[PDB]
Amino acid sequence: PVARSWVCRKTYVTPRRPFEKSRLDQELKLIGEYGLRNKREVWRVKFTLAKIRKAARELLTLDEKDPRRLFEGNALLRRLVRIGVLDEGKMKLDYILGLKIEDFLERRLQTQVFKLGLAKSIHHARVLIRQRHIRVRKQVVNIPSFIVRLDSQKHIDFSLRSPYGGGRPGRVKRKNAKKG
Amino acid sequence: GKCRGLRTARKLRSHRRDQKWHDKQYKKAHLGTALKANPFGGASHAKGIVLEKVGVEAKQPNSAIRKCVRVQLIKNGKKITAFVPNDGCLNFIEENDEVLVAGFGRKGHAVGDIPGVRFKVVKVANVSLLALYKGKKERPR
Amino acid sequence: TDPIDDFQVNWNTKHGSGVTRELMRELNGG
Amino acid sequence: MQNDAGEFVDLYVPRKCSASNRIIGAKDHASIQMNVAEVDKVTGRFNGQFKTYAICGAIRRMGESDDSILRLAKADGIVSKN
Amino acid sequence: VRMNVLADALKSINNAEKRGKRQVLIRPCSKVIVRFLTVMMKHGYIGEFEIIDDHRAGKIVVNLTGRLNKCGVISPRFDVQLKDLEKWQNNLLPSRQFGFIVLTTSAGIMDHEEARRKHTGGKILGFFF
Amino acid sequence: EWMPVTKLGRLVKDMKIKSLEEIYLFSLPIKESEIIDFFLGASLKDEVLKIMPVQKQTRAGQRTRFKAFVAIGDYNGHVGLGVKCSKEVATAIRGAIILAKLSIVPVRRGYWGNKIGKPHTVPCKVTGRCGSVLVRLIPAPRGTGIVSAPVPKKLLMMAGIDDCYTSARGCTATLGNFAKATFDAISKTYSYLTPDLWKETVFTKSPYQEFTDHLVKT
Amino acid sequence: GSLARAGKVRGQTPKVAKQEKKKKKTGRAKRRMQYNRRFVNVVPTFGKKKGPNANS
RNA sequence: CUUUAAAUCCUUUAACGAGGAUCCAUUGGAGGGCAAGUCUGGUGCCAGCAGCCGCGGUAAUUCCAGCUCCAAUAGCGUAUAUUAAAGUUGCUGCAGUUAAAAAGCUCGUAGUUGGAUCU
Repeated sequence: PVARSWVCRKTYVTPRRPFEKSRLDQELKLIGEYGLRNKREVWRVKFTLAKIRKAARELLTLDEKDPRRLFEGNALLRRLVRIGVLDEGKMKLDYILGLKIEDFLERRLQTQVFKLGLAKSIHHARVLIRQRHIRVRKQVVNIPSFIVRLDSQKHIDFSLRSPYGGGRPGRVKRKNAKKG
Repeated sequence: GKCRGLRTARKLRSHRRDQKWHDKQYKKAHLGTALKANPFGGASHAKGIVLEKVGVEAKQPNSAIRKCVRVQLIKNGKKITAFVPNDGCLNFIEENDEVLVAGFGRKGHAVGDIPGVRFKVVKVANVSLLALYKGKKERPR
Repeated sequence: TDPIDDFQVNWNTKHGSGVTRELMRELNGG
Repeated sequence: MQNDAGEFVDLYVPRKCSASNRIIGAKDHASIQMNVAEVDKVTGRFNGQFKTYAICGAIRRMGESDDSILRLAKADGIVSKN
Repeated sequence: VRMNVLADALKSINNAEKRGKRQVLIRPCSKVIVRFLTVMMKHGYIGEFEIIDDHRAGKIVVNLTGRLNKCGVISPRFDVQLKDLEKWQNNLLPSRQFGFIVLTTSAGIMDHEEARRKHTGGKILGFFF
Repeated sequence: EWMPVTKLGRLVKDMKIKSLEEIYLFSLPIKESEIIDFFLGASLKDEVLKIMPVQKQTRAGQRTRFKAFVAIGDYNGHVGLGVKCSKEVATAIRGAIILAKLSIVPVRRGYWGNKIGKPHTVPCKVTGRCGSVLVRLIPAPRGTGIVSAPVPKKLLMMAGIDDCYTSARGCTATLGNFAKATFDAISKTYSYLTPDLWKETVFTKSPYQEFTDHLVKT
Repeated sequence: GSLARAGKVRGQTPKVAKQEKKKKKTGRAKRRMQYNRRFVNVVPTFGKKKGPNANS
């Protein structure tokens, strides 16, 4: 007996066919266009979208006045609208099945700091996030996979201690100034 | 045809259970004769002592000498023949030294043009054959 | 070298699979 | 044919056999669409009108196109009762 | 010998409709056959039918309008709950847009949609589409 | 330049047939691939499914021909499959493209569930058969994609099916029978009588009757 | 049938030293380079759709 | 500093810390299945590769290497058990003329299944 917990799950699934040329092309397109590190990030987003589709499909089989369908579908649609993936006017379970993987990849903190103009590119965005140059609201966020919420979208700054934000120019600038 | 009655569950279940024994893989797994006959005895790997170096002739369409070793397993004292996979790797094996042998990849079936050989050497003298082949390690002295 | 020609000649040889792959590359994709 | 917004979403609406009420396929090249001329009530001449009958290839193959066209013409007033 | 007169009736209707015939004869008639036929007809799948009354067991002459793809029986009459109805629909019906599964429930013989409306289950008699 | 040989070709060349659906409605045979080139020639994409060598033994050696299986179709409801055997691979492919154009059939698309938007899947479950290969197409929810083997997937994507479940039985290793069976299953979509197709059919003048004098003066 | 020749070809293969080359990019940069090579560069293409390691 | 029973680890602060940023990514592959070289050198049915088909008997697209390429990536290969693939155990849902298969033929208890009909 221990006071520990052993709850853990995988956040991705590897594809059944390892060398499907079309799938390789689409996954590489996504990686390059969103500045991802590997295929596992694509598969992670694919898996969360797939589980959302599974939940929506399970709920759509139910009666339209089932309290469980109403409650859980409303919760799922609310969670989708809150993260900015689903439009607030498209608040029906059938619009969940129309969602695409690029809708979730557009809400990443990396994509958002590239779109907001804080970075010259998407790879610059990733290296800027991992280097503690970006804060969300008041909190410094280190994780490029941080899914930015709609209310949190408008507060993404350069952090109050970064050379690009507040003061204290970095180690290289200080060394250069000292050397002359 | 087959029976379709609401009270045929015993008939269907029993017929399926009897007919599953004509499945070769099911019978091999559930009869217990194959596990008894298996030199590894259900293990994935086994450690053994090299008795001699034996050269195995490749089957008729091909032509080569497959450099194998006869080994005696420590667990049960059974004598098997194990392929030494890569080239020059028979020079890494001496006589009367301990080798780790695994299956050859067909779950107890011979692989390729190597008759009656279903095992391959993985380690020799507690050093992997891959490390010795690539020069990453040397056999102990 | 035209892969259609290479497939026509060498499809039944040791390089039949390779010429088939090259022919399929040329036939569809551009 | 239709969706929730009400518009018709099919590419086209295929014909149905006038005898069997089965869809006539795009590649049913044995199916026919025969027009039988209407005849003026008093002079017995072609008045420019006709009645159309589509018969599928299967019905023609089983030999029943003749009786089916006869039945349709009789039910259409073209062929005299009795 | 013949069991399941409804199976015979449904197979006869299916075989006649596949030959493109306008009427089909069904013998023997029964209450279950008449109710299944009424369910088929209320959805426009067969048309009018006549019950010939002989003093032993009636016959039915069913007018066929060629809108029927398959009418079939499900033997045995598995008990179906309201949860299992979706799985049965997926198994049997060609689409979620059309096709019906006929059940015998304590509220009568009805299609699966009507059984969902009355919140009842029962035993599966057959299907038609 | 195209010189039509058939009545249908002459009617099509002179802009008397306004759509390919008018040809399908009357189920007229299309004996000229230039008709399809006229109607859809900007959106059709042909894919060589396979080149398969076939050998006939003779007095001295095997005479070898090459059979091209080619799938064609715009991705919006039209698809065809053509097989041509010839001495040279290039002419076999040319003939197979011609034959796939000639065999283009319409594809009926439906909805899995609620009917919002354009049709995305097969209207119902449809089975096609060719030489012990049975291919079953099942409606799928929107966004599923084609859950199938690569060979039927090519033809289903070319037919404008966005999402569909697939079952297959038999020797699907024979690519020709697999492709022909899925083409049959696709072409059976418009032959299936669904209750929305119960409305009585309003008969129209056939192209040969409507534009008769045009052909008479020719 | 003798074990005298057991490392023949590997023993008699002339030894060639590996050449020194700059390090390969790793992680996101390697994927960026692959994406750029396959979807932003078109000059290597000539219409034949040749492979990426073609030698003829 | 903080943490903690006391520590450690995270977190926080300061100092030093990157150019071949040498502060160097690997594991398996490149005939097909299956993504990616009938490029070069060696070997010459040998050595070996090869899950399978197959490769090697003097241009080896397959072995041993160099180069190049691709697959996943702080991971990747191998053995074995097992699941899906297997509608190759089939209740859903398989077969049984000729591919494996219907008892030589009847009777027959259990088992299974049983015609219409009562508002």
